[PDB]
Amino acid sequence: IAQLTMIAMIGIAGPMIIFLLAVRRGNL
Amino acid sequence: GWFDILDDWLKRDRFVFVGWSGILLFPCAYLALGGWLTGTTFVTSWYTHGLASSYLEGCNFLTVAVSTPANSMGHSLLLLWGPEAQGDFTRWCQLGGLWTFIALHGAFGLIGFMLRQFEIARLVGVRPYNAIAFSAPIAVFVSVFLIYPLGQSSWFFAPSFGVAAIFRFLLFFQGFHNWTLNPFHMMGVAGVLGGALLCAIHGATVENTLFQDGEGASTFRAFNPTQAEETYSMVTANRFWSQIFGIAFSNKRWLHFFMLFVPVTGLWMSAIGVVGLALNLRSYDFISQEIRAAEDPEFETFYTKNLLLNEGIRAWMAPQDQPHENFVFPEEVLPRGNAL
Amino acid sequence: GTTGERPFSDIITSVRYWVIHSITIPALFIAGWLFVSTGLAYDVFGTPRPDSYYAQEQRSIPLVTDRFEAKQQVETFLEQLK
Amino acid sequence: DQESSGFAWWAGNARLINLSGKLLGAHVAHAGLIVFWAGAMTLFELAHFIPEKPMYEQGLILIPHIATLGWGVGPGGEVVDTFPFFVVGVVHLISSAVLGFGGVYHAIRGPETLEEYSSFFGYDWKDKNKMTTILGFHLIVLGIGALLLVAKAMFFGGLYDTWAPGGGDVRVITNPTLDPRVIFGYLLKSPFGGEGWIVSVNNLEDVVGGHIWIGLICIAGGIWHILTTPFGWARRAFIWSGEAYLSYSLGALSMMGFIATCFVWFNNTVYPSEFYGPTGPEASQAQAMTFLIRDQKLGANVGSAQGPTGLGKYLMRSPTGEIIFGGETMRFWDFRGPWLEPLRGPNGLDLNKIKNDIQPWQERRAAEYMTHAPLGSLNSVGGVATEINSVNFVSPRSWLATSHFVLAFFFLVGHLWHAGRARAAAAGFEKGIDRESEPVLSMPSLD
Amino acid sequence: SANLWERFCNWVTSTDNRLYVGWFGVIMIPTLLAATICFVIAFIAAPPVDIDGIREPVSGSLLYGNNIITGAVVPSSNAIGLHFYPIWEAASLDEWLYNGGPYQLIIFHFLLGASCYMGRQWELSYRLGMRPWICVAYSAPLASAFAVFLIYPIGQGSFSDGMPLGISGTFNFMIVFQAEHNILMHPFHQLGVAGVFGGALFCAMHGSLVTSSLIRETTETESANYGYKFGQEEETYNIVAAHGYFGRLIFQYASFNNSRSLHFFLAAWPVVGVWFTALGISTMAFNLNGFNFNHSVIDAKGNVINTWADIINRANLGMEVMHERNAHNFPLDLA
Amino acid sequence: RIPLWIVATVAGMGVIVIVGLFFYGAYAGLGSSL
Amino acid sequence: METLKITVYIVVTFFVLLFVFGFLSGDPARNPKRK
Amino acid sequence: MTILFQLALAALVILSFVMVIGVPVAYASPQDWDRSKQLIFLGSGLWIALVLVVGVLNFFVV
Amino acid sequence: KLPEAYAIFDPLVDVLPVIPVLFLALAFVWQAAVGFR
Ligand code: CLA
Ligand code: CLA
Ligand code: CLA
Ligand code: CLA
Ligand code: CLA
Ligand SMILES: CC1=C(/C=C/C(C)=C/C=C/C(C)=C/C=C/C=C(C)/C=C/C=C(C)/C=C/C2=C(C)CCCC2(C)C)C(C)(C)CCC1
Ligand SMILES: CC1=C(\C=C/C(C)=C/C=C/C(C)=C/C=C/C=C(C)/C=C/C=C(C)/C=C/C2=C(C)CCCC2(C)C)C(C)(C)CCC1
Ligand SMILES: [Cl-]
Ligand SMILES: [Fe+2]
Repeated sequence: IAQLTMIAMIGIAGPMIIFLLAVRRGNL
Repeated sequence: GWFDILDDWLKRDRFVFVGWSGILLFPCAYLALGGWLTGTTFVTSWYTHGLASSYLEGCNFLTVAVSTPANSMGHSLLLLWGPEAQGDFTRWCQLGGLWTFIALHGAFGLIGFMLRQFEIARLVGVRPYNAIAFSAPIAVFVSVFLIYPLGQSSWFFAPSFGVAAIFRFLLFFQGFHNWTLNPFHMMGVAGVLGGALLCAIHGATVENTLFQDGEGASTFRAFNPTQAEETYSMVTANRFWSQIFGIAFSNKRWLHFFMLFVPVTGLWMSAIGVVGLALNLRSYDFISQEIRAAEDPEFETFYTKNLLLNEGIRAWMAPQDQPHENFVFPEEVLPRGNAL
Repeated sequence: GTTGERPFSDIITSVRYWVIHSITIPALFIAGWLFVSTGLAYDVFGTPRPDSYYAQEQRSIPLVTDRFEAKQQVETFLEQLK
Repeated sequence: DQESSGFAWWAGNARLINLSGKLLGAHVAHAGLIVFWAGAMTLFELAHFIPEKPMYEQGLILIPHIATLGWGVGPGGEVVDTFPFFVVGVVHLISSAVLGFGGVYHAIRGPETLEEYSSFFGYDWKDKNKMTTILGFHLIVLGIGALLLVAKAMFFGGLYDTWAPGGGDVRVITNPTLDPRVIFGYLLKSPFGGEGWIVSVNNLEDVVGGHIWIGLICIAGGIWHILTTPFGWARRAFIWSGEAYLSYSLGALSMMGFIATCFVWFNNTVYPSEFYGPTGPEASQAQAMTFLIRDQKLGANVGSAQGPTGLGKYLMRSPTGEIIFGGETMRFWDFRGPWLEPLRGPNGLDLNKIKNDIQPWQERRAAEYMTHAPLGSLNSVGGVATEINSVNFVSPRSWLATSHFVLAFFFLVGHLWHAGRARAAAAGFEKGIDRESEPVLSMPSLD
Repeated sequence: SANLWERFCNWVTSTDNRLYVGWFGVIMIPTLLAATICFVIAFIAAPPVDIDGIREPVSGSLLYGNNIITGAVVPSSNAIGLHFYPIWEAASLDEWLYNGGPYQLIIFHFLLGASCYMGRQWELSYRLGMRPWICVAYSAPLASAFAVFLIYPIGQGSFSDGMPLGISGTFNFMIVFQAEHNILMHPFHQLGVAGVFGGALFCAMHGSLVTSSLIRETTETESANYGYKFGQEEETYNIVAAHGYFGRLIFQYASFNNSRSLHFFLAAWPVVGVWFTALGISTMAFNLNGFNFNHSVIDAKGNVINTWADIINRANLGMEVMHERNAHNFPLDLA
Repeated sequence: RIPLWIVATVAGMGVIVIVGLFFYGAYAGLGSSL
Repeated sequence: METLKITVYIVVTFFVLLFVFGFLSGDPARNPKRK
Repeated sequence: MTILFQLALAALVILSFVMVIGVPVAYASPQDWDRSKQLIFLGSGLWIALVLVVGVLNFFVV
Repeated sequence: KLPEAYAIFDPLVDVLPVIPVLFLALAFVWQAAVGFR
């Protein structure tokens, strides 16, 4: 019905795995 | 004196330079752009062309448009408070008042804008060749969206503001005016097509004849924003083309003036052609051709072929393209080849 | 290379901006939405609703045929439940 | 390690031209994206796949690739078991994670260079031996692969043969054409109308057969390169650099991209009209068939029917005398196909077979293919640009052919671009003309 | 003799030739001379060509009743399709001129040479120590000729469907195309006109900006052009005054100040745009046409509410229904 | 202070979302054909 | 007519050879500097 | 068996999701990948078993 | 369709295909974060 739930997470996943790096500051 | 103070303020160097011109430019330019964006999503063309023309009705960015007024309106300026709309806004919309709105407003917006160029040039103390150039786009707008329909029965036959609504304007001119066969239109394309060549060719010629002024590969940073030496080898460029094409520039001042001339002259010619299409004084046929085609049934050129394509365009389109004529073309009168 | 205006970059980054615009931006949005969803837009622009192009039986178009008495003629077109 | 004092941001990946290690991560992470797609797409296709309905009417382009290899299908391209589809899809999808792992690893953890962390894997672009050798490895990997097909066809099940004697069906090829005169004959075939070059393959024996030759010839060259160095000319002819090598492979893909476009558009054999749609010529042929069939039932003598031009409404002659279908369809008289062949005689379409040997399965085949020609719009509205909305369809043959021409093209530009840079890089002026020593200024005036 | 062939190669490749006959040139120069010579003779004296393979010859040469605007070199017969039709494939020239033989001889030689012309546009750049890529700009106009003279015919199954070699003959190619593919409603074509319109626009932009910001070195009654000498060290215009004006016309950051970034854009725009237009004709050569919004918006009862998209369809039907009068025998146009 | 690169990638997806809603609307709205 | 075929073929072979044996002749060498 | 299958398969999804976001930030910030070289290893190893679980277990549900 | 069991994942598989594109995108998120070096 609304698998937009899926997209959303796997979508914010990409920027997350670099955001956490802006926090843990290192290797970008 | 207040004047010089009014001046002072206007000609102040802001982010978005206003200027005296701006008093004309910005009001119109915004209303023009606004009216389109308005009609594009909200106003319909039902009562005008029996057509859905806005997002609100289901049209997409391609099929949307601000359609011309009815043919009944004639060349009426269609003022919101004129005899037609009678101050009423909703009616105005349904009678295609938004067309003459966008048209006339945008028209002044182009006057203002050229004035701006003229005004800003003066201040900055540079030559107005940016203004001369911009005469070409004016001529086009003036001749096509004003002069043309002014020669026809009404605004209804002016190009409607929209993507698709412009494609039919093209197809129409082919079918009815055989516009592609017009000497002036040809010059037109020769200028735009040839102008889009100079653009490309000169750009590429420069980027690949550059001197090395840096140690990087991305030579973009290697540029001196503060003049001095030529950033590209004008002498090398000359020899290149002189050996691959046989002819080559050798006077950047001329090469650049040429780039102004070609596309501006082109658009001007294409305008004249349309100014003639207003009176229907088209370049439809070649008399010598028709006479031989009449007497001799085996004579066939790519020209004769085309005219038949026009016949089909006119016969099959006219009904829903010119509603005010209440056309009724029985299936048997409709020109058609075999099988198709 | 500069003028009085406060460098966009700073503003688009100022927490103040978002504290303002997180309210303002969606506000305008929900407004325009309602403009359509409440059917108001249809009346502001005389645009036909999906069930208002033709009368039930009629298949003719309400083409305005004369300038001066157009408005009057248009009104009559709405009459036949069009 | 690498930043603006390397290349510009938008040319970032060129900063990896000399970092073997990281440049491996890319290739291993990338190769994951391809596997990921293949897998994730197959499952997407199957998820929407409707068994009792043509594949070409469902926007499939992977499931029909599997079907061709004889998997999940039977008589006339009838779908029997959807498991092989699900398998191939999930397997890939998994391997994408494995590869993706390695990719990410080699590009952000592992050695940034290889040369030291193992001299076997590390490499030097100008190292003509390492290059010819790595190339030699890959020439073998590809060679085994070519045989991996020959195996599936001869031993593990077969392939879908539309030309099947009893009518299209999965058949085990146990007689590959190995005769070089025939095999390599194809390469000496014209690429124009009639003689169609490679795209003219019309039976699985040659396909399987030809692949045997390639598999061997390829591995043979794989060993030769392991055990050698480029000769003399081979060195004084080419440019030896990281870019130059790329370029060579770019033009190579380009060329294969064009060849692929024509294969999916023209070929009937390795691209079964049962899974994909009917070929361009096949559909236009089918129209002639359909109406020759119809009107003949209405009492018309097809053989002597005279059309408007006086050429032959239903049947006419080709430029070399053969009897072919009439109408604009005279341009596709080079079409051959299972459904239409039994009507062909030694002189082309036989007026007697056409007169009383037309079978029902052919009439509806012709009808089917006629109403499913590869004509459609971007927004997927099957038919002529003037058609009405209703039939949502665009032949897989149309999708494939267009996508791959665009790719093939841009790659030829890519080629030119990287080849032009390599030649300037080598000789050393890809960054501007030396202000001091300006070459042109030392040459006599031609004026 | 230092070695004949060694010398030969030194002459060919010589950068001291008035016209750089390159290595690519060795193929170019002959192929282009065949194409031109055959063309000129065809266009002037060639006899009628049965383009549609239906024995209905279309004369397109001057001596046979045509003028510059109508005249053209007619495409090979449809009976020939994609078959190779070299002079030595005809019982006689009479048969060869009737089946549109000249057309193939022309298109093949031209496309061949015009490709080498690109290859040359690299070679000379190499021999002169300048960066390549100029030839990559020329790859766009070439890729079009290819699309219009070879890709579309391959796709459509016949060379008779390629664009004719003439003014009016070209207009025919367009009008019919539109009918069968609805090109105006295709993204690639739109990008094409964007590149072309834009090109001409920018061409005027640059051209004007520069010429208008030239440093004075000329008299009031002396051509402003003389204020430049071939082989100058410094620039001939104030690119900082140029940027100053244009930056105020719109707004600063929406204006170029880097001549290199300017000229890249100047080249990039049209070439990229034309590249897509070429991919349009090459894509629609496989019947993947423009958007079909026919009878999209319909009312609450089911009635069809027309849009400008429909008015376009009528115009298209007219072309469809009237093109190639006697060539169709069946309902659907699948060729 | 909100890091620019986040302002973009958020305003970015936000556009792909609205423009994507439009594309969905093309197979459901009035602009449909059904 | 069968002759013309032969002649053309010869003629085209000539130029096509001149072309291959051309770039083969150490073409990278031919240029301003590094070679 | 069925729910048992849906557990392994669904968990295998969340592990991947976690694994996919994990491994990057891991090799990324060198604040360890020595203590996490332990976590990642367990994630990698576990995953494989899971796939094999869902693998063999598939033939019993479907 | 997807084998009876996996049906619960039908919605999931519906989005999987588009993922590759995201990577090409992500590379830009990164560069933006690292202030386009
Ligand atoms: C493009 C393929 C490729 C290549 C060329 C390399 C190359 C390398 N990797 Mg590696 N790697 C890859 C993919 C690849 N990897 C993938 C996909 C992963 C994820 C699983 C890894 C994970 C990985 C790790 C974790 C490490 C390396 C390391 C290394 C380096 C040391 C060599 C070594 O590991 O020996 C390994 C020993 C072998 C020679 C045996 C391999 C034999 C396997 C089991 C069979 C492969 C079967 C194959 C698919 C089919 C071919 C057969 C066919 C010809 C018939 C080396 C540069 C190491 C390194 O960083 O050191 C500097 C290291 O720690 N890699
Ligand atoms: C300054 C920029 C500007 C300009 C040049 C125009 C120009 C125009 N607008 Mg307009 N407009 C503007 C800004 C501007 N607008 C703005 C900002 C808005 C938003 C509020 C609008 C909203 C708007 C609407 C809603 C409409 C127009 C329309 C029009 C057109 C016809 C209007 C007309 O008849 O004017 C008449 C000209 C005058 C009033 C100028 C008089 C100046 C003299 C010197 C003053 C004398 C006054 C004195 C009492 C007279 C004494 C005489 C005595 C015998 C009685 C015209 C092209 C109409 C149109 O588009 O129809 C198709 C229309 O419906 N405009
Ligand atoms: C095919 C896609 C691709 C690939 C494989 C690479 C690969 C690479 N690029 Mg790159 N790049 C790409 C596209 C790609 N690029 C594009 C389109 C651009 C233009 C925007 C660039 C622009 C660019 C620049 C400007 C630079 C690189 C650099 C690099 C290299 C170092 C990686 C890095 O800096 O880590 C940085 C690490 C992070 C910030 C973490 C990123 C998140 C990871 C990598 C993704 C995880 C994938 C997935 C979600 C997790 C799977 C886990 C699962 C298996 C368990 C690396 C080899 C750099 C280089 O030159 O090397 C020194 C460099 O300077 N690239
Ligand atoms: C290139 C190979 C390829 C091919 C031939 C196909 C073919 C097909 N796909 Mg597909 N697909 C591909 C790759 C491919 N895909 C990839 C890589 C993905 C992952 C994103 C997908 C994801 C995907 C999905 C999710 C779906 C399909 C579907 C389909 C089918 C319907 C086609 C469709 O409706 O098109 C319509 C698409 C277009 C009109 C978009 C055209 C985009 C062009 C290429 C953009 C060009 C602009 C240019 C690049 C700008 C650059 C210029 C700038 C630099 C200046 C069709 C068989 C659908 C299906 O199966 O349903 C039946 C479906 O739902 N595909
Ligand atoms: C695709 C993988 C591959 C690659 C990249 C290479 C690459 C290379 N090989 Mg090679 N090779 C391969 C596979 C491969 N080989 C295989 C499978 C075999 C076994 C048959 C060989 C056998 C082989 C030998 C015996 C030799 C090489 C050599 C070479 C090197 C120089 C070749 C060269 O100068 O060509 C340029 C060739 C020309 C100047 C002739 C051009 C004329 C062509 C062939 C015809 C026109 C092409 C036409 C456009 C295509 C139409 C199709 C046609 C059939 C009608 C080069 C590094 C040479 C070398 O240096 O040894 C180390 C060498 O002696 N290879
Ligand atoms: C989940 C899951 C999975 C998978 C996963 C993966 C593998 C993922 C990936 C993912 C990804 C990989 C994602 C990404 C995303 C991205 C994004 C979302 C982006 C965005 C961007 C943007 C928005 C941009 C912006 C900008 C602009 C626009 C301008 C310029 C600047 C910038 C760049 C900033 C599996 C299968 C296991 C199973 C199921 C679950
Ligand atoms: C280097 C780099 C990069 C790149 C990266 C990449 C390219 C990566 C890749 C990656 C990858 C390549 C990944 C993959 C993944 C995968 C996965 C993770 C998988 C999963 C699977 C699963 C999960 C399974 C299964 C299933 C089934 C069987 C059915 C049901 C459903 C499911 C799905 C569950 C970038 C650009 C970013 C940036 C720069 C750096
Ligand atoms: Cl015609
Ligand atoms: Fe310039």
